[PDB]
Amino acid sequence: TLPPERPLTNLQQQIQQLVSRQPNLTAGLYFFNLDSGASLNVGGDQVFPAASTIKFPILVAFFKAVDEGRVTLQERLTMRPDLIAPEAGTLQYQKPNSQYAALEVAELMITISDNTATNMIIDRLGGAAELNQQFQEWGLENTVINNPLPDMKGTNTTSPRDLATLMLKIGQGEILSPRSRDRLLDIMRRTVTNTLLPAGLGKGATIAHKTGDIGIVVGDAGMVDMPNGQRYVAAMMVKRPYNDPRGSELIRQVSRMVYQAFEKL
Ligand SMILES: *C(=O)[C@@H](NC(=O)Cc1ccccc1)[C@@H]1N[C@@H](C(=O)O)C(C)(C)S1
Repeated sequence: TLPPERPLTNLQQQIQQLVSRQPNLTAGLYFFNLDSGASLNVGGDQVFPAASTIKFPILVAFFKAVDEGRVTLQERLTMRPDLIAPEAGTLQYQKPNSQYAALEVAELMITISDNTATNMIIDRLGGAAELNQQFQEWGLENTVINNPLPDMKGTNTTSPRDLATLMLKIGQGEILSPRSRDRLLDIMRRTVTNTLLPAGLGKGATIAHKTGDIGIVVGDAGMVDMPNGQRYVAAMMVKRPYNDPRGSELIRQVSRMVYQAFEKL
């Protein structure tokens, strides 16, 4: 049974003052404590370019198909010329029309944010329209795939609240089977990009999450277990001038602020 949302007004005001004083940054964030109900929403409902954070919803859709016998973990996926994308990933250096186990592809999509792997999954699951429908079914309202990855131009959309609320659902054991849930959380704890939200956590805390960076937007979303027994979900997105370190630093500062507040409470 999940407590009622209970906004920490004072922490929320502090965070609001911190984001608003940064010229040329536009930030949105949502945190929810599963034990206390403590919430923070500073622009958490606003729509952002998703960047790679969209790979987290695609992962859930993947495992949904597995659960429903529509995809198998071991079946061979083809890296067709038309699925090959630049930027992050290792699959792009392999021979065109070589093949990979579906689970290997799904893992690469998340752990190293492989854009080729991602377009292979989007294709395997029936395309952008099909996935968009699924996202709406889960209550994601502004989570929308418009173009293939890496989508440098920022056309694919989501919201901090969408990303956190899906993770809350998964955390509480909704949508996916037990086995698929536990696989997804394992995968999400082995990403190589841990410089945003995890950088604000204290010693011994763990986090399942997924980052995104297209230069003009940086973000991160997932779920934190604190050594005191507490759990919360977290999502933050920042619009910035191209590669501005201040955008990434802001995410660390807000992560730190929230983590420390929950230790006190
Ligand atoms: C998703 O946003 C992806 N971004 C890109 O491919 C563009 C890019 C930007 C900077 C360096 C390399 C590639 C992938 N996800 C982000 C992320 O998870 O933060 C990466 C930087 C890993 S690439």
